[PDB]
Amino acid sequence: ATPHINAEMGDFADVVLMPGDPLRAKYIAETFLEDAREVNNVRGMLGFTGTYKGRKISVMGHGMGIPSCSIYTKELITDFGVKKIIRVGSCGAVLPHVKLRDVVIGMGACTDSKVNRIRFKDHDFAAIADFDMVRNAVDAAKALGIDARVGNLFSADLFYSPDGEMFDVMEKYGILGVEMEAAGIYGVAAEFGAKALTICTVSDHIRTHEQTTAAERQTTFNDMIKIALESVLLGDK
Amino acid sequence: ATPHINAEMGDFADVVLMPGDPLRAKYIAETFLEDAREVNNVRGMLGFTGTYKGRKISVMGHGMGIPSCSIYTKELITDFGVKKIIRVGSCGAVLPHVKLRDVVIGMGACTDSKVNRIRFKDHDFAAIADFDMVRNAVDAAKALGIDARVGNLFSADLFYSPDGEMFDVMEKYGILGVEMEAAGIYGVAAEFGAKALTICTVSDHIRTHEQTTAAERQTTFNDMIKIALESVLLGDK
Amino acid sequence: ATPHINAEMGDFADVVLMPGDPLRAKYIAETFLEDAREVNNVRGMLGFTGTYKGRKISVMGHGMGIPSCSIYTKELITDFGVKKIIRVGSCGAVLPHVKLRDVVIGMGACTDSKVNRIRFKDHDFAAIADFDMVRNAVDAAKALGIDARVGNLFSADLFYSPDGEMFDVMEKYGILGVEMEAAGIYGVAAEFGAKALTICTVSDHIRTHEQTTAAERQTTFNDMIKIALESVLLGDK
Amino acid sequence: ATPHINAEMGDFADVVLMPGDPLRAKYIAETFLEDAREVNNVRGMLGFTGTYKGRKISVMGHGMGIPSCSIYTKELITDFGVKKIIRVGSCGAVLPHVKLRDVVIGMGACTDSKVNRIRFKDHDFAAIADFDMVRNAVDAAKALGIDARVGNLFSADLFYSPDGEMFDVMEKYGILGVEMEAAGIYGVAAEFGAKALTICTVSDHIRTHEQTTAAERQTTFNDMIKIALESVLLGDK
Amino acid sequence: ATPHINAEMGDFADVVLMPGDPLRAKYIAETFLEDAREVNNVRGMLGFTGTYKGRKISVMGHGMGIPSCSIYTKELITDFGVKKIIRVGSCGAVLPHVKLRDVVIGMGACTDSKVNRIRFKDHDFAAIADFDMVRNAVDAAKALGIDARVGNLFSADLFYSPDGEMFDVMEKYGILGVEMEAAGIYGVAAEFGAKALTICTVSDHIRTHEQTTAAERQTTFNDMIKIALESVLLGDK
Amino acid sequence: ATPHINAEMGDFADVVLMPGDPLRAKYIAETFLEDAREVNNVRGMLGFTGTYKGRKISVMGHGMGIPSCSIYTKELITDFGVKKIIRVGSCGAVLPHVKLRDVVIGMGACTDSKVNRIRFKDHDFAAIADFDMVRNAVDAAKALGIDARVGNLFSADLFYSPDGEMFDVMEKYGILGVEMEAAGIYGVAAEFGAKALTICTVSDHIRTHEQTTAAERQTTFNDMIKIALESVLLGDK
Ligand SMILES: O=c1[nH]cnc2c1ncn2[C@@H]1O[C@H](CO)[C@@H](O)[C@H]1O
Ligand SMILES: O=c1[nH]cnc2c1ncn2[C@@H]1O[C@H](CO)[C@@H](O)[C@H]1O
Ligand SMILES: O=c1[nH]cnc2c1ncn2[C@@H]1O[C@H](CO)[C@@H](O)[C@H]1O
Ligand SMILES: O=c1[nH]cnc2c1ncn2[C@@H]1O[C@H](CO)[C@@H](O)[C@H]1O
Ligand SMILES: O=c1[nH]cnc2c1ncn2[C@@H]1O[C@H](CO)[C@@H](O)[C@H]1O
Ligand SMILES: O=c1[nH]cnc2c1ncn2[C@@H]1O[C@H](CO)[C@@H](O)[C@H]1O
Repeated sequence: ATPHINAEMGDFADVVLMPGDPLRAKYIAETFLEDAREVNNVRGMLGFTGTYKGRKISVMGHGMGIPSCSIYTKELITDFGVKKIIRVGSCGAVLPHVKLRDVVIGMGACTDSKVNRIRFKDHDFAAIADFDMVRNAVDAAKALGIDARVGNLFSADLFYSPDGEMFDVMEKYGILGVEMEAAGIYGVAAEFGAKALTICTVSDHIRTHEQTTAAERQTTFNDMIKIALESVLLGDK
Repeated sequence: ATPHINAEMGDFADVVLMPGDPLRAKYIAETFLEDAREVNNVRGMLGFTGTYKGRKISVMGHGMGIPSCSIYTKELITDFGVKKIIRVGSCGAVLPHVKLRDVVIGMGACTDSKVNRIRFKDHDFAAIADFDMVRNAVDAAKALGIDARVGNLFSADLFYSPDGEMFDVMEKYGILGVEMEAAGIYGVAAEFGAKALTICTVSDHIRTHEQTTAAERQTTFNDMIKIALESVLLGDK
Repeated sequence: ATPHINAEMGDFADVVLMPGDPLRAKYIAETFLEDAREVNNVRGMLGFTGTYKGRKISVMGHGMGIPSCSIYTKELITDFGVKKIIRVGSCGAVLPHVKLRDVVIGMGACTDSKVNRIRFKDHDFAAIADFDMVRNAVDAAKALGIDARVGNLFSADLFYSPDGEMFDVMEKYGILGVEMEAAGIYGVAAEFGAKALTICTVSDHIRTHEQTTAAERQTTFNDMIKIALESVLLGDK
Repeated sequence: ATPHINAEMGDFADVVLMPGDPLRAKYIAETFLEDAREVNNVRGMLGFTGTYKGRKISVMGHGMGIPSCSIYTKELITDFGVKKIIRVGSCGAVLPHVKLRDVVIGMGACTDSKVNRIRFKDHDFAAIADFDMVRNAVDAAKALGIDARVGNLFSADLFYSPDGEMFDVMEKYGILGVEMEAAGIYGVAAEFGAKALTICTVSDHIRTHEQTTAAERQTTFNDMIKIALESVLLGDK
Repeated sequence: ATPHINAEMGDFADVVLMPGDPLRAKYIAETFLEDAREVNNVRGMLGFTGTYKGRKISVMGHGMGIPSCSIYTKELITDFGVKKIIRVGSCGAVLPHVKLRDVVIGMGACTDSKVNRIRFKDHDFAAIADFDMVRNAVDAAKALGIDARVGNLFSADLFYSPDGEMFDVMEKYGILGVEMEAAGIYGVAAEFGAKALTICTVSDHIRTHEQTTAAERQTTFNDMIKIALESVLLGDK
Repeated sequence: ATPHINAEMGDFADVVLMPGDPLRAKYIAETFLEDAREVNNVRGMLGFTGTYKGRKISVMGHGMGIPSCSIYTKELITDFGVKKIIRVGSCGAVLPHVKLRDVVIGMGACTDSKVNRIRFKDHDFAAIADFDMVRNAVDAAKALGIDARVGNLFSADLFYSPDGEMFDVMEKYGILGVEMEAAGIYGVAAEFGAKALTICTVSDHIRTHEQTTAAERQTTFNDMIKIALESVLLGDK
């Protein structure tokens, strides 16, 4: 057991899906996993392990922010033998051509956090996803008739930033979505030699936004999880 | 309702106690509050509002890390009229004379995060607590026969830092405890003109540690909450 | 003696008051101390020692700026056994709700200097005063019928800043006054294990360039000094 | 023409391969392109245009370092309508599991340069390649019986670094190769809306200073070029 | 032979003139040197050695950018016994009172590059030329009746800067010319123990946008060269 | 009259010598100036005006540290018509081949202060002296038979640095003397449009730990002064 995960080696699959909202974890276990069993409850961060098409898979939330998700991904990798981490969340878009409910894959993750500089002697570390995981997600989405956009994400430390001009800079450089964990997970994966990928759905447009229905949201959410799970099987082949 | 708090103005008291672990929120409501009612459940971050000696009080967790707690404290202050935020958590000590279970009050909070530099044009912002709240907590602790140590805390972005030499630097400068939110809350309070204070109990010694019993832990925890609640009443006088 | 102080162990009290102006120190010794004697004059930085209500006390100027005052405070602490340092100076107001002849107590000090980053491995070090000294001053002021403000000061390296944008920034985050050394003094206090406190009277206000000595300004300056002297008495108890 | 390229719109193809050595560009045009013609010679930076399997293609050197290559790529994109840039060079290995005559594809590029921070408001910008170009190269290499590595490259400003500590840091975080311009090229691609990719063969290995041209090294260099050329063909489809 | 220079100790003189353009080195060899032989052409970076007034002199291009010239100057200093390096390049003017074709002597060089911060523990290293060398150039210029301003140059990493506002900051602080190597050459001279000086010809104006043409280039460029060669002779005496 | 100088336009000459020590200014006035009158003593910062070889000259202390001298040099330049400022101070040696009492001419000044970064958009501003002024000082010195090295000085913010390793970095890069004002005076001269030069007397050795005494101080300090005063006369001719 670790400080935040009361479990033992073997309890988690070597692949873990991680949503931000802790509540989505049991939903994924009930909706997509077979023979699921609870493997964690510390701090209410519910963890599960079951199978998908025979493949062993685990799901557990990471909390909002780089610091929070850095704790969980690190422990999973160093103490539970986890080899692949797939974050499945949501993000806000700054590009006009990026629409609500679009599925985005973060091959890279920009950030305003200082965690990677602290790791990389104050130089620029390109926090990137595992290439094969990226291509797997892309191929899985096409199979499900969904066109995923691949590019850069931006991991913000402040959901409510004091300076809104940064959003224009993000748009100018092609940022596909604004979220809060990707850069942290990518840093952890590199530090402890594991693989990671972040998949997000556009939940809002940080500017001229619109609206979606609850039915629309679950459909998109279930689409993202399907893509993630099928990408794992592709990776296995 | 805000993006992370599904409630309306008036649902929260003007004073909110905030533990890290979301599970501690309902414990405080059941153990210390009268006529408590649920006011939030978004993302499982349970919020409550009741009274203590007739005083209206709310309790809700903030999650681990500066980014997470920055979201909640900001929304509470700008949308629910909250005026005082008291974080009640735990920390690790680097000073030999600081013992397990000691109660520490963070008048100031050092950090390796970039949030305040982003706010203060890349200069040094002294993230500090409200002075009166500090003195109230100190006076409340003495009344309960507890001697609280007042000083600097250090808010780490990485619970598992790559460089352990920073701990010697922290010890050398008198850091009383290592936690992960204080500097963020202090920054938020200053940005939106509210008051904040962080009270922590030493749960471990980042070096030569020992052990505590579960009974010892709850006693200390209940002591900290008592100090926090009584400090509020003192502040009211 | 030291390279900047031509005196010997014993010549100073374990408590030292420090104005920036060497002439202000002579004025203070002359006005409030009994049996005063000059104990230093190197570079014209007059230091005196005498007693206040039978309590042995010293007063010495520290020049302008962090580089200057950090040299003197460091030497007093490591070579003359000084335990407490109380800077008594003036500051410029940035907040509109703060007017001239107002006593400010610096519980914390922000800065644009790099000295504390050089000390704290490029991270954010919260330069704070000693809690007890702050409380003693608050209580002494109250006993004198004075309502002092306790908050953040801003220590600038450039009295003549090349960019006035920072004043709006300071005001936004509640800085009470702008001076030039509190952050440096708090930094050496932490580095060499001593205690310090900065008390200031508002000399001028950026919110309308106005500052003109008078009987009431001089009355307020003397009140600050009485607060400093009376606060050490409370501490002795 | 531009200040560094004495040619006209049309002289270059919408795809440009770029080695660092001007002489390597002449070698490439001569070896793989049909109907090749020199379209630039300013400052000796030879650029050529011809066709590969009937596909119009260009190849031009970009000199050493981010400052140099960023001038050329920028001019090609904004003044010659160039859409894709593929840097074909050499890199030094830092990982032991990576040996000479190894094809590396830079999905991302870390750097110690300040150019991207200057662009991204002092924050972390993840300098990444175009996903499609990466995939096309991976697939072309596979069709040639070559197993290319896809990961992070490190772009250094100093070929002769004043501190060898960074190599251990790079190795720790999995950097595949050390070169001098990939991060700069990815930055201009993002700034001016074009697509780029860096492919490298491992010239030497810091893990034992060894690098000696030979028939098998030259064979591997040609394979890289074939991968570059064949990858653009796949993209065209 | 070094990694980028195919020559042997003795092929270069103890003094070397360096324009960024290889073709300009060739022109200097043919127009000012007697019995000039080619001693290097790796990567097309032409180097020559001959005599001037019976004095052995070398001339070799160094390419564009700090990373490029850092390589060449380092190899010359450590493997070919070169003691003095004189950069003879072009630059852009920011000040209105600096006309095209004017000669500037870089006593100092500001920069936006990080190379010197990496050498100087992230502090401010004033990249300055060798005093005697500067003095020789000023006298040599007077002896030729040519005008030459002595001051600061600014070595930029991006010829196409995304921040035009900085040109206002340069102008404000009296920057004479904008080029791309000086600060790097001075850093190398200091790191490896040699002496350097940069002389520049204002080839354009950042503001007005005038680009060198006519026969103004020849005479003006030949004036820069006459100063360099002659300043060397004065140095010998 | 300015905030820190109680004088009127005309009381100071267009040239001003400035030691950090006020008492040393007094000594210069009495020992080298004819008909020397006191024109300021605010905060004890003694200023004097008299003649040397019939030339009107002023001399005033500036205190220790960049923040202190920045105030005085600025006020002199903008409110008293001062055109040239010559700092005549002491410094510590880092190089073994620099003996006590040696004279150093600061052509450039490195620093660990942030003042120039604040002026230069966080980039590298090479703080350099005025060429002519440096040249005048070198000739004046030769005319007196006194030795004087011309080079870089390092302006430190902390006389008691917590980082001794940096002394190795200074030595490595040829730093001639460690003092505390040069880089600030040069920044001010450039910001407000005046000319400056810093001449120093090696009063100690960071390494060996020797402190100025005997009659070595007098003659050596008088040699520094003779150079400054005389360099001025050469400047006039
Ligand atoms: O617009 C957005 N900005 C920043 N983070 C967002 C946004 N939309 C979704 N998230 C993601 O949701 C949580 C915060 O509500 C974070 O976990 C973040 O990854
Ligand atoms: O030793 C410690 N280091 C860092 N944070 C700690 C420590 N002990 C308690 N916390 C606190 O507990 C959570 C992390 O487990 C964070 O919320 C932090 O504030
Ligand atoms: O407006 C102000 N800005 C900065 N420092 C000030 C101001 N007013 C008073 N001081 C204080 O007075 C001296 C400078 O005159 C400095 O010692 C500083 O602490
Ligand atoms: O070990 C290496 N370190 C840095 N750059 C290298 C290395 N090996 C090849 N290059 C690449 O070759 C040129 C320099 O010779 C640069 O263009 C760089 O990209
Ligand atoms: O306006 C200018 N900005 C930046 N560098 C310049 C400018 N003019 C000449 N150079 C110089 O010429 C090459 C680039 O063409 C670089 O070597 C640089 O030193
Ligand atoms: O070793 C030294 N380190 C730093 N400053 C020095 C040293 N020696 C002389 N000064 C100079 O003297 C004053 C401080 O005593 C400062 O004004 C500084 O410029």
